[PDB]
Amino acid sequence: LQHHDYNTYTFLDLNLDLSKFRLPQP
Amino acid sequence: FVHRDTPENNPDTPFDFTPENYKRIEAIVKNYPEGHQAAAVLPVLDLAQRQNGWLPISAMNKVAEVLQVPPMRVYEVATFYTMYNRKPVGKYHIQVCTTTPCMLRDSDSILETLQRKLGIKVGETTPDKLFTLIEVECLGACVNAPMVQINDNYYEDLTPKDIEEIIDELKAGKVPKPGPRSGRFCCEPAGGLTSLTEPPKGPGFGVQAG
Amino acid sequence: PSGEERCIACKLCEAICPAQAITIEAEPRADGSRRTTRYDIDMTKCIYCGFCQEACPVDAIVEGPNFEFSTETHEELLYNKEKLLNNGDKWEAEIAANIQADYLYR
Amino acid sequence: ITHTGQVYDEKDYRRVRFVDRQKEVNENFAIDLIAQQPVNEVEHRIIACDGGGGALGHPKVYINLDKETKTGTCGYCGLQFKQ
Amino acid sequence: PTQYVPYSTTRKKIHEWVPPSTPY
Amino acid sequence: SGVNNTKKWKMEFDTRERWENPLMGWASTADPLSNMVLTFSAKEDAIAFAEKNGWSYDVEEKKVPKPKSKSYGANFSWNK
Amino acid sequence: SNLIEVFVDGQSVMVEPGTTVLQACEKVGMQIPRFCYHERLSVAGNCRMCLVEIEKAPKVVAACAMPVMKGWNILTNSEKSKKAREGVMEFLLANHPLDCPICDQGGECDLQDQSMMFGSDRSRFLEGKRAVEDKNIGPLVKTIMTRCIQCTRCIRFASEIAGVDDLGTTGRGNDMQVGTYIEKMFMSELSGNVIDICPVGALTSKPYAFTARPWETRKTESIDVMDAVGSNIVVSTRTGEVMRILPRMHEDINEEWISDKTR
Amino acid sequence: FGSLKDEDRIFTNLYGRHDWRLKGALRRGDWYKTKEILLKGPDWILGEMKTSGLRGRGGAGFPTGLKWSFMNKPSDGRPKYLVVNADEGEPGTCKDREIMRHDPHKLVEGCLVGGRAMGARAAYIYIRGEFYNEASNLQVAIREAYEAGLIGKNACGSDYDFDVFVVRGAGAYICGEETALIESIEGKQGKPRLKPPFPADVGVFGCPTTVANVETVAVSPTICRRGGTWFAGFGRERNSGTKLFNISGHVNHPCTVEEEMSVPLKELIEKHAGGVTGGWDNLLAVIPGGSSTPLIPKSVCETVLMDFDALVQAQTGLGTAAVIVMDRSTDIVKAIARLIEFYKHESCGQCTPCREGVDWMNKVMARFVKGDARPAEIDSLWEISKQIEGHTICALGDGAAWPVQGLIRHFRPELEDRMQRFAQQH
Ligand SMILES: Cc1cc2nc3c(=O)[nH]c(=O)nc-3n(C[C@H](O)[C@H](O)[C@H](O)COP(=O)(O)O)c2cc1C
Ligand code: SF4
Ligand code: SF4
Ligand code: SF4
Ligand code: SF4
Ligand code: FES
Ligand code: FES
Ligand SMILES: [Zn+2]
Repeated sequence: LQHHDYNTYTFLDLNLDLSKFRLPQP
Repeated sequence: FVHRDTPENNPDTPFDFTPENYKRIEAIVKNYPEGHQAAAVLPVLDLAQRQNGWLPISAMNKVAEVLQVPPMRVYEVATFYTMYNRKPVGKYHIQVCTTTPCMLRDSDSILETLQRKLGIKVGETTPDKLFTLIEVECLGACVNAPMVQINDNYYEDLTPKDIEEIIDELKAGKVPKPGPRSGRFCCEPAGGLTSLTEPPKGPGFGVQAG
Repeated sequence: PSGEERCIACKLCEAICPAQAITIEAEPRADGSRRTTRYDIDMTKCIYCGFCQEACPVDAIVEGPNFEFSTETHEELLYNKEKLLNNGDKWEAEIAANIQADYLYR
Repeated sequence: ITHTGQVYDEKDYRRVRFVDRQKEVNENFAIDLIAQQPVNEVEHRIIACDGGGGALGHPKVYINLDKETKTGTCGYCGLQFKQ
Repeated sequence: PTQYVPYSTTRKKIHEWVPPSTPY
Repeated sequence: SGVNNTKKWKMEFDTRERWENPLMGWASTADPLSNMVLTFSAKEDAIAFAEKNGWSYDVEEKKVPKPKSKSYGANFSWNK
Repeated sequence: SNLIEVFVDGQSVMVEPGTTVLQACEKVGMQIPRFCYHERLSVAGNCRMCLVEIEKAPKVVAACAMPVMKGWNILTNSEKSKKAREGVMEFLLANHPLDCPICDQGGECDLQDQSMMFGSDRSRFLEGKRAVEDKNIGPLVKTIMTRCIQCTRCIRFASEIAGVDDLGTTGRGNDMQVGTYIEKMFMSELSGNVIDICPVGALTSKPYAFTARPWETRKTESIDVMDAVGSNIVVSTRTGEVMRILPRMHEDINEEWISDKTR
Repeated sequence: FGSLKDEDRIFTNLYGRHDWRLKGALRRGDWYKTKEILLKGPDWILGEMKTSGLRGRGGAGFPTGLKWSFMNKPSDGRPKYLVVNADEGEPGTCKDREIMRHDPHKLVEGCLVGGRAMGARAAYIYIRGEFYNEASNLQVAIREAYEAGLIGKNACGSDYDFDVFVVRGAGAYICGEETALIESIEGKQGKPRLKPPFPADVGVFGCPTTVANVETVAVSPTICRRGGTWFAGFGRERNSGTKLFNISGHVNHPCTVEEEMSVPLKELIEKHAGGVTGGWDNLLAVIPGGSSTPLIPKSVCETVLMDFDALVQAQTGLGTAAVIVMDRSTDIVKAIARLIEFYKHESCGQCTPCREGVDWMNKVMARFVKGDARPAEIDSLWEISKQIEGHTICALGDGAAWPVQGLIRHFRPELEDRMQRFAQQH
């Protein structure tokens, strides 16, 4: 039930976590 | 669409991203292309909304400041989208889908029930500031038509009573099992899974040659 | 009826007058509304065509019933806003009845 | 004196005209007459203003009495409307 | 049912500088 | 933004006295050739009218808007 | 080289590649009825009052926008491009407040003319009209913006010709109002040009509010002396006192714009 | 003839039933030939879709291969980009909500499979902000994939580099539009641009860009895996492939089934989903592609089937293939009336014909439901409808006109009676 519970910052904070993976900028 | 400065809603209300928020703000900036920050106004404006639902004129000015854009540029973005609220928002902020698909499947039905339960007109916050009801448009998830999004909860396939039950859950306690409160899973033919009742083929199944 | 003069100085009564009779100059009244500082119909110039009656959007300028206004001096015939407004107040009851009778036709 | 207070003056060379003949001025000046008009209260956000009587009024305009801060005033009648 | 005098009503168009009454 | 009144050449006589009238305040003019503006299709023909009628003339060259390059795609350029 | 040949009603005009369909009509001499397109302002396509019909094409094209291509004959007076104007003018007028005898852009309206030449004899909008709330943009421009046809030339000028970047669109739907979100006056030189550039009389000049009406104004072409750019200007005089000074175009000196001081 | 086999059904994880997460995805074997495909070449990938002849899975129908082919032209020094619009504002498009929520990965490899086809530097996925929970699911999935190294520089153990991003929508149906998705991505107001500077030519941030319905991006990896032919066979002529069909409103079991395209309309409610609530004769009308497409009345429906060619013959659009059904128990005049209310609360207002026109039809439509308006007004709305259809900057004005046109086209007698009903009681 992951869908069943997430925080208001899930999308943003998860993304920040992904920032490291994010390939270099243009 | 005019912000007549009011003691409550005006820049005297100071706004600043929490040390934690500011962190988030940049995460947004680099997700967008380098040399491009303006593109992040919306995502940022959203975190100002995450910080505070009211998002007053002071908050938009800060957004423009952090994002170094013409302030109006932020004002235009906030006004265009319904997601942003330029006025105080109820803690729960329920929104009822009333497009034809939901109406055909009774969406209107739900409304009358919720107005009575919240004991308030549609469009304003309860005196308790507990809930705010608004007649929003198609919120997606039509297969499940009766529907009422509450801060993303997106409850679905709800019969009038169900909501009253949900509202009570919200009124006392929290996290009232958000989702379609009917036997069906996500979207599934109520009968079953005609589409695929067999087991899914595994990796490299019938992968074409070449 | 309230007491606010109908003319709002659009000045097309001046535009369509065939004889150049009506002279209008205007400025925003303190109220902020638009009114004519000077409205002068030169009746000796006027040929009583009745187009001004036609042209006015608010129908402020009307052809009144009275035909007996012969005057000893030429200057009396030139009419400023105060004479016409006074003429309007005197004959308003009949003017209203006359416009009442003919407006469906127009 | 008059609406826009025309005052041929004590030194003008035109005030000569009224000598032995009165001037045309107006009582019930309009400037104050609509100010004397009550504010038409309304329920709707926007309201019309035929001027009263349709064809016998002014080209109909819709006024936005949306802010109690200001009573909309039809540019034609000078009638203030109180939301 | 049961002598006028014509005049211009407009203001002075071009106001005129008044000389300083203070002598110098 | 209409340009149908910038097509034909016109020659206009010099402006003259417009004193206020004492009795009614109407503008009064002593110059007969004031309101007269004759319209001529080409610069050459208008110059001819001045020469044979003996009025002095000072022709002003037509100035037409310069071609301007526009393209909806160009402003979408974040670069510039 | 670089000279396509496009036909405007079969006139084989030749234009540099990259000229808009509206521009192609101009060199032949035809005028596309236009709102929201100003020569020295970016193309926006908001009004779409300029829809024309390139030959052998399913839909009509936006003149100000389509770069004319090779051998596309423009049909500016077709039976279609007139229903594409008879039906747009239906819309601009539908939400318009008819206070033309208040609108001091009475004879200076690019919206009555185009209605009066290219639009429709009568109205079918039996429904109700909308109203916006007049605000303060300053002491020079009177914005009776219930007049606005949302043509976004102000928002352009206020950003492109002058660098104010303040005026902006607010909201969506039929209550998009193009006014400053917070009431901050539009204080800048070059400010008064908005008056001249708004074809509607929504925002017009407050000093010259109701002193005159354009047919009367005798127009004498003269030179700006307030500043040393010597901007060309037209002094509009009625019965012998100047009523307004508005710009007249000089490519090199003031190209259609004049300062707040000299008007 | 539909009845696609479960095996052929591309989106197996539909309805979930299999871990939407990577380990479920590996059992799905979604990342099976990704390295090979990219290795084959970008030209090989577009050959696969050209052979597939796939049509746009979003409301507009265009050959998918040709659209991708357009920005396959050599780079001019600006990074090419991929934009995936997960926004689906159209009513009845819960179609996409599934792939995103249930099978996020399929779309992730759809993105890189598609990316090398257009040589995109990176892909931005605009999921509607309404779906916050949905977003939570995809970036968890995107995070898994990079951790694996499936995406990122040297993605899938290959020379090619790709980065996938998710962008927050803000409750706008118009954001969905191709030129307007971009502007929202750009951060300006969501107002469409004109087509003359085409999306490939002027991209987001002035860099060539391409926009695909999430379904379109998702099927590209499986179509390359199964080959264009396999996919090509299921379709009908130009029409081809299985497209998810959502049936909502007045049906016994409303559900989204990815059954085959070219399905008799009578068959999909009768055989899958749920037979029309109240009986197949209790069908006042069918909305095949969602609100934008014109509704078709019952006599036309079973005769016609769900494929874009057949529908355009029928004067209606396959669109998002969202089937909305209206029993004889509904006031259509009010049903379509709320869709016009759906469009007045939503059109951007950038263009004159949509701004005033859609509001004008809304006012007339509300009077029509009451019956206050006279019978002559009904063809008046016809004429207002086509003024807005061909003059609008984007397609939404195209879309607003069609339901109005459908109501007048097949239900003109009913509206006249509502006209008559009010006149009688005075
Ligand atoms: C008003 C409007 C709303 C739209 N909304 C969506 C949407 O929510 N999702 C979507 O995929 N396409 C939407 N479209 C179509 C897109 O602009 C674009 O054509 C389509 O997404 C391309 O997908 P495809 O080419 O892969 O089919 C919309 C178009 C218009 C005019
Ligand atoms: S009289 Fe009628 S027309 Fe002449 S100005 Fe006053 S209002 Fe306009
Ligand atoms: S703008 Fe002023 S003048 Fe032009 S039409 Fe609207 S109101 Fe009449
Ligand atoms: S104000 Fe004048 S210019 Fe600015 S939008 Fe409204 S009309 Fe176009
Ligand atoms: S049609 Fe005109 S108004 Fe409606 S959305 Fe597309 S652009 Fe904005
Ligand atoms: S209309 Fe209610 S979710 Fe589609
Ligand atoms: S004039 Fe054609 S787009 Fe505005
Ligand atoms: Zn009035």
